[PDB]
Amino acid sequence: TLLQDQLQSVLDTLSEREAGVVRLRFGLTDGQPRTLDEIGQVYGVTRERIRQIESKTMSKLRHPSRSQV
Amino acid sequence: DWRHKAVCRDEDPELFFPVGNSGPALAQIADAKLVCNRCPVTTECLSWALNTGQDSGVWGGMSEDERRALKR
Ligand code: SF4
Repeated sequence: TLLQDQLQSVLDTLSEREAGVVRLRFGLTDGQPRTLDEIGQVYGVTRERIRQIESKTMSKLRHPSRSQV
Repeated sequence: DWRHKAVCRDEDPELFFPVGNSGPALAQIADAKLVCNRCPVTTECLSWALNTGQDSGVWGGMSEDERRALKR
């Protein structure tokens, strides 16, 4: 899907830790989203840091430059 | 739908997401804004970014810090 391709493109712009956070959050890698707590344990990040990673990633995904109209 | 007329569709998407690296990316923000300035749906883009709360990136000819200062 075009969503898939754009999602991987966006993930490539992130640091390794940020991309891992996003993949665990949305369950992109193995199909299981993880709770904020487990993501924090795995990557040593705060709930707030996860939220800002997710906000930036969503902004990149929804930006009209990448839009699937 | 205004997104059909977005001219950033023909640009590197990362242009619209400058990373501050020990300081404001004034040049990259300007380069993105130059695209927005030749865009026919700039008011629509900005309106959508503000109404949906897009906190990161350059939308509608405004940087993220500028939009953030607009909403308290
Ligand atoms: S105003 Fe800028 S970000 Fe919005 S669609 Fe036009 S070129 Fe893209």
